[PDB]
Amino acid sequence: VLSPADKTNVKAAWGKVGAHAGEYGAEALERMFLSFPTTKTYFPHFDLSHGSAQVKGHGKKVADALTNAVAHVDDMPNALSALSDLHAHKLRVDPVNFKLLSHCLLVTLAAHLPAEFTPAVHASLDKFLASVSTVLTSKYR
Amino acid sequence: CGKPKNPAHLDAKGSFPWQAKMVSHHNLTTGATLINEQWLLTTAKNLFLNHSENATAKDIAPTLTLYVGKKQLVEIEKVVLHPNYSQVDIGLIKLKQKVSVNERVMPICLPSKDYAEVGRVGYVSGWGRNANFKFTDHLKYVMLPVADQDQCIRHYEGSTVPEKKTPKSPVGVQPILNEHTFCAGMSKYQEDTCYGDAGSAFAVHDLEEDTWYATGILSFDKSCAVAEYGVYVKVTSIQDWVQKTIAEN
Amino acid sequence: HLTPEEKSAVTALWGKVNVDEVGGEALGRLLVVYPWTQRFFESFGDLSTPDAVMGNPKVKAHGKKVLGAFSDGLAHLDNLKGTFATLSELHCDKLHVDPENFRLLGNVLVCVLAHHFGKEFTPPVQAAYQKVVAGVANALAH
Amino acid sequence: HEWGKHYCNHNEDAGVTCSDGSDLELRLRGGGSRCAGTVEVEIQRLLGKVCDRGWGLKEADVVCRQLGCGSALKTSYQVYSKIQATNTWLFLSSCNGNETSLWDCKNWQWGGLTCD
Amino acid sequence: HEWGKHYCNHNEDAGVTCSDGSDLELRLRGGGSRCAGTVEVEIQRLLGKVCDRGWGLKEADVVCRQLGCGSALKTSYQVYSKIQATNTWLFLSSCNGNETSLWDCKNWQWGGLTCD
Ligand code: HEM
Ligand code: HEM
Ligand SMILES: *[C@@H]1O[C@H](CO)[C@@H](O)[C@H](O)[C@H]1NC(C)=O
Repeated sequence: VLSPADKTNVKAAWGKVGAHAGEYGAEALERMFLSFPTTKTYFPHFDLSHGSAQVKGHGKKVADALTNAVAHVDDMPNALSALSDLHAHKLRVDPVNFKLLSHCLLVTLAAHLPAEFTPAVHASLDKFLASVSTVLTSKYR
Repeated sequence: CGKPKNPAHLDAKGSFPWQAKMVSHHNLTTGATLINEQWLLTTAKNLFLNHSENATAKDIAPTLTLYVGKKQLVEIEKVVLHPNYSQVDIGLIKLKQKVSVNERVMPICLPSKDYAEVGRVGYVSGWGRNANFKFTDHLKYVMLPVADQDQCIRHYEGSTVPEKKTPKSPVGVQPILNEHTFCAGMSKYQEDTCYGDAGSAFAVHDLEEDTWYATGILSFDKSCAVAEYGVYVKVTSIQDWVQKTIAEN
Repeated sequence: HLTPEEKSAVTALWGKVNVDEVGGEALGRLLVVYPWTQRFFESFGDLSTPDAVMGNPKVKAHGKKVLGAFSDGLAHLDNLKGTFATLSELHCDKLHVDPENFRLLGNVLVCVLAHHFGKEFTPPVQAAYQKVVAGVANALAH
Repeated sequence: HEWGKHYCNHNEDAGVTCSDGSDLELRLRGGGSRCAGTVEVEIQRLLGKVCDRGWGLKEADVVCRQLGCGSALKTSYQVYSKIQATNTWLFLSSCNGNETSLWDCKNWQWGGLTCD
Repeated sequence: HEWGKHYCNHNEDAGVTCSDGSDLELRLRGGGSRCAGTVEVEIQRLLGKVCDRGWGLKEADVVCRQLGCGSALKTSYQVYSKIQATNTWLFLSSCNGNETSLWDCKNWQWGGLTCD
């Protein structure tokens, strides 16, 4: 569970990330695609070339979703209701991908903000991303 | 009864025989417990997979593949749900042929006395998801302490009085909580059940009789360490229907 | 498998790493983020708090050893399967570390490599690094 | 799945097109001969076109095998004549490359989705 | 710490080699002259080779310093070839360079591992 100190760490880290969140999300999407090709099956109608604006916008959307989740860390299931229903029944995204994406997102932060990515902040971000993934994948059926 | 070969996340190496693996026709893994030579226990939610709940159990039975021991296949003959499944997710499954009890296939027999006392330490083993949300290749087993019922009700529903309940499950989905359930907290190292371990027995090791007793069947595995409590159905509250169903078949 | 460009990139980048710090940092990150892994390292004494594991010399020594194994694997990219066979038997027989924990080590190791390299960790070389960590994880599995 | 409990919007409604098989005919128009042009489709006296999405020489090979010509060579043509506009579209999945008609390709959609 | 409850293996067991110091020989073979070639070790009638695990110029200066040659410049040869082969190896971790004999460098190991 997210302990109150854990919440403070997550809040501070996502405040420090700043407006670069959209770029980081796009980079995370591209990195997940490149590392594990199998995750591209869920984007058949997507221009996945280098510098594509489509994946840029998708990463911006994911980053905005995560920022909204952080703002509502105490009531996360309600914040991600629509996205949970979209990823659970409509798209039927497998749970594994989520963890993959999380790791990718994490590494992106480590690549751009080494100073603030202390081990405690690492634990906090991992717990928060695990909670988000579990909420989005909960109703998988 | 209750003699495993070896009493003892950590990879099992000869300790949990009663466990059984199930896969639906659309490739989702779930757990089950051996109760006798020919009968099992499972959660009802593991039976309504990839089809509407309006279907009959006859339609469910042939669409589920079942493994026991070391990847030993078995065939399902019948599936019988509890008449009040909407509030208790017990579901029993009958094997095509009675299994030859051996070190890798051996049941877990049921409590003559309740063991869901706060602080009691029990064992839970399952084929569920892991830290990367991939189904475990090798059987996993964890140790959980029983947790207070009132705290669990507050965690998932807020207030004990029915008129004042409102949903507050941290993982979105809400479990079935009533007099037929009990809850358990995380381990010492923050280990908790996740998707696919439903149906696995909450085993308690009684030293006086040196016997393992199945104290509950996990009915909420969506905690995945995000929620703080996992939810189980009490076997003692289900003993009578189990005995009647076994005798009738 | 690794294409010649990926091989060149991965070898060149690994040529710039330091043995005595990055492996220890990766191990400490695994201990702090996934508590259930402390059971195996109970021999190293106090692992209760992040600063304790970061400040433990034994953690750094074992990080050095695992990084040496990783460098050996890099030097035997073609024959990873036989390179780590002894270690596979060791972890499978005496310790009962599940196959997933190896991949957990690989991901935390990649994380700390990103931490140290900064901008230099371009996604194309990260793909190769993911492939090599996957290879070593599979080789150690059973 | 559960009745009524799904999230599809009204732009994703299904449909069906049944035929005897003697009323389906596709031509090439806009080029210099029978065997060069844009792929026009006639299904039950309604005009249409085939979507570029997924269009490759392996599918063009079956298209020009059915018409009686040789192997496909290019995904273009010389503009000998202009071609009229149409609204419907035909979306084609992967074709195995050896069947003797485009109609034999698995899971080909007539209508519905737009080729944006 | 304790007996038996460790995760070592038989390929990394211990051992010892002791001498009075009158039969430690180091030389170079397979080259233009005595001051060039591959490093050949001799101890107690067994002759073997060394393994590149940090064979930098700074560490390599010691070998030249022992034999009376000058400093170390490179790691190769030009003139002669076809030296004998032996399946025994010596390992050295690190040396600060001002010790006059290779036998004085810290933790020099004779045999027990193969550096593949
Ligand atoms: C932290 C985890 C994730 C978050 C916060 C997230 C969030 C979102 C958001 C905000 C959208 C846009 C919904 C809309 O515009 O209506 C979306 C759509 C989508 N997501 Fe995710 N997602 C996550 C994980 C994943 C993963 C792991 C995959 C696949 C491997 C995935 C695949 C998709 C797809 C295919 C769409 C539809 C895009 C489209 O139709 O244009 N998502 N997600
Ligand atoms: C994935 C890559 C891994 C590599 C390359 C690796 C390598 C090694 C090596 C070379 C040793 C020998 C140390 C010695 O002989 O003193 C060792 C020992 C050990 N490893 Fe691993 N290992 C890996 C994964 C893991 C993981 C994931 C864990 C636990 C989560 C683990 C737990 C241990 C333990 C407990 C020891 C014995 C330490 C002691 O008792 O002194 N290993 N490993
Ligand atoms: C199901 O619940 C009803 C509620 O009235 C009760 O009468 C009945 O005995 C229950 N059945 C079982 C099998 O517990």
